[PDB]
Amino acid sequence: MMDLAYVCEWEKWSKSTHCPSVPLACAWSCRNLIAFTMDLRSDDQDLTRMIHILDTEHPWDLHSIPSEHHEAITCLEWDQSGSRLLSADADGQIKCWSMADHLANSWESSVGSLVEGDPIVALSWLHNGVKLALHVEKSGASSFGEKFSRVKFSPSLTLFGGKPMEGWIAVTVSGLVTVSLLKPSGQVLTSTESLCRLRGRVALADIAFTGGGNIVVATADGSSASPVQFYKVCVSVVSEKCRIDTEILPSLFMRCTTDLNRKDKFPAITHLKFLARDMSEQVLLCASSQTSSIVECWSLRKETILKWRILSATNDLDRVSAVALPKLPISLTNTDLKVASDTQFYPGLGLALAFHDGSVHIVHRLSLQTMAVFYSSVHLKAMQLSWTSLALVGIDSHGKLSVLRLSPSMGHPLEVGLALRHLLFLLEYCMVTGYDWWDILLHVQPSMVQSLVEKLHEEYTRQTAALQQVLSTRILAMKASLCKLSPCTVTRVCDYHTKLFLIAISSTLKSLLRPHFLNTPDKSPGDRLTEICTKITDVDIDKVMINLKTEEFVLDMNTLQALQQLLQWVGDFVLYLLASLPNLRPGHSFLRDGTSLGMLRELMVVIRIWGLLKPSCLPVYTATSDTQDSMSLLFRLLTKLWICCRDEGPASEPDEALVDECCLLPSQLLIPSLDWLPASDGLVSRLQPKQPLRLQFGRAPPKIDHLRRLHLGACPTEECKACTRCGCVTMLKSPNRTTAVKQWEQRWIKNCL
Amino acid sequence: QYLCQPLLDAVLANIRSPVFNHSLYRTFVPAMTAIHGPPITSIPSVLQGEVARLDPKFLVNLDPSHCSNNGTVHLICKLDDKDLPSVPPLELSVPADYPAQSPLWIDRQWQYDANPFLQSVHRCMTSRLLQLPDKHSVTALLNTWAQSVHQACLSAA
Ligand SMILES: [Zn+2]
Repeated sequence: MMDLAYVCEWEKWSKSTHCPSVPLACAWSCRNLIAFTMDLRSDDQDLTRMIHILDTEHPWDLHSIPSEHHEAITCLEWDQSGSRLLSADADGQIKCWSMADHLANSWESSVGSLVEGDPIVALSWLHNGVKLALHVEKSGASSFGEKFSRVKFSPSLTLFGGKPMEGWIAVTVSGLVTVSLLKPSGQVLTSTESLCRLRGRVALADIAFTGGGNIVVATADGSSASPVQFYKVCVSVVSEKCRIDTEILPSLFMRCTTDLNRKDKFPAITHLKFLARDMSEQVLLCASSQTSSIVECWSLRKETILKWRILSATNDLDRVSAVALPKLPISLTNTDLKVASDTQFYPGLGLALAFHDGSVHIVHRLSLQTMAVFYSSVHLKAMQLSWTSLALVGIDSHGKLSVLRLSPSMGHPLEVGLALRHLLFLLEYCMVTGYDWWDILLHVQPSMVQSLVEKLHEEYTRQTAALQQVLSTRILAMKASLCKLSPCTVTRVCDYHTKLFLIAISSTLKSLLRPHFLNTPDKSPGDRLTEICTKITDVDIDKVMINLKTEEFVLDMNTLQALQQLLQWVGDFVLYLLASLPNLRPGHSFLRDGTSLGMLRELMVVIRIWGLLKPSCLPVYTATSDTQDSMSLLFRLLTKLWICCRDEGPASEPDEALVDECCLLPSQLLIPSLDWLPASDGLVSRLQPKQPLRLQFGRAPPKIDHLRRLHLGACPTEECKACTRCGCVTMLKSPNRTTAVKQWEQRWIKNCL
Repeated sequence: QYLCQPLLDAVLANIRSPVFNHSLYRTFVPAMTAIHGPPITSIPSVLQGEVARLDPKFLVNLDPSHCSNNGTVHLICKLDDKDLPSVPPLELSVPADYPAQSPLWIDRQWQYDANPFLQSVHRCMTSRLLQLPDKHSVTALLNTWAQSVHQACLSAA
């Protein structure tokens, strides 16, 4: 069901006067980040020369980068990993924008290239040389390697082994090409060269890569009566700069002009595209007259030795204003077309087209046939698709932004099983890679959330003992995000995400202590301590402490003070969990899980050892029992609760004695507080099918530091940072840096879980 | 002061610290929570008003010429008094931020000349405007105009 997700517009942006039209650009990154520019001409020129950065999770707040460009910006490109942006305009001024302090709301540039007076018509990054192939036939192969297969292209400009070199290449309005390379340091090497001795107008240009480390550049004059030239380019760094070797390739001529019936129509070429970057064997052309347009595809297949032929041509089209290409790497083999046709699986067989009406068309790739038509009830000037191709962003000839939901079925009814298989196959692609899944969450129904979660749970298992080790955080986060959509399972999300924290605080402590004398060789301290704790089921804590070699657990008595907040949080969580017995609660999942209880159980023996080493770092219990060991009381109940679930498939219910003894607990131990981290602010849980949402700018229709357990005032003083997905808030500049746990702070400088 | 010096010393020796709020909260939230429980759940308006509140002897309005919709406005005046004759319009210019300042009168010497009555009015006008104090308003000047015309008419007959 092709639908409209939400339309975003900005107040006061419209009502421009004396404004000639200017072309626009758009760019979608690996993460759900949109970079674009819009025609404003509102009381200042620079509003038309700003870079707008948008995050799809929070459309209402937009970031503006005041680029110091002198002419209209031509093109915008993202890197292979969405950490840098390439922007270029007329009169040179190619800029490389870098993220500031790992904040998406601050950008700064220090690298650039410049050629004086020549507008840039083509610009691209260099290739890294890694791609994958997806087979829909093997969607049930039960093997990650079997599903997504390596294709093994070759990288360009390999230096000192198999590590590629980064840089960019640009083609100007004339027959001029510039190449820039980046050293591992801040050094940059730039060079320029002429394509060929034939110097003429190059109105349109395109750049593609080929296997072996070669670049194919296509130039079009735009008169529809002249050939489109093709050139081959090789870049080599001879010890001081990048030299360019260029040679000529066979050209072609436009169709729909030898028909000898009506050739005066379509007198100008307006679009020249490559069907897919790194796929240089297919070229799409789009010509248009003042009223109608034609779109054609050509290929360089082997039957001169190399010739360009015709593949498809549409009947009749209106004026073409925007074209968008898919990004999903379909295998395109013969055996896959039949299984992608019988099953409604069309994520990479569509090309998106826009016209001067409110009509948007999805046309088949190999043969230009229309399959999906959308009417808006104005025209679209710039637009883009997604990696999974579940949605497309569009900019109209106004201040509006649109996001449209594309479904794989495209209106054809399907059963539940096929939809579940499609969704899990698409999710595993984002599992293998580092890409997000917001557009995937745009289409998941609330009814089939539980089936998806459970089936993904068994998909996580039965891997070859290595994929599970590096996908635990992702497998937790994906299902935590999934479970918040269905109101039946909306209450279990806090059981997942908080659980994640319990690993982190436990992972940094077992590696924080380094023994000054080794004991029990061929065993890490964490493993030996865990097996000792799971080998002894003694009721109280004093007997267990004896045989752990207390003389070794010694620290520098400086990081111990910085750990006080974490230990206090652990103790408060233990107290809350023990007091939650007499109760569907945010802490219900930990009662029936044995590993979490066990880990929390050995988490406290070490802090008992540290507290007997230093009493100031102990968590401050507010118990009304001066002569009774509160933490030993907690340990006794924790051990009693642990033995009831450590059995392999216990299926047992706690006895009434435990219930009443935990009932008596709050009469002795106060429960201070607790904070729920998954603050519901995303738009995924708010949108509804066939219910478009119209949101405006800056509308957006007990504050704690969640990373380090520090309380702020009624109104916080210093500015902070907010996570996009989880929504956690943490202080920007930490107060204690000379005396802090550097093993804990360094784990969150780049991203949050 | 008395009985509370230790608190002042502690606060002054603790202030402008990055963890002051955390310290205060951690040291003073639990007792307060336990004892009491949960916490609480163009043309400026002044000119328009002064024109609205003038005697119906005057029907001042915007000048057809000159600029408008700015801080400085121009007004043309007409006098309709049964007991007084007709006189030159006596236009005025109002600068921006009319309160806490005074307007100025654009003199037109040739208009008031060639008649003993009109130049007598003019010299009485100069005398009265020299007698007016600072920070005056436009209604005072209009009343001065009316009274000067009346005095000149009385002196003539
Ligand atoms: Zn986060």
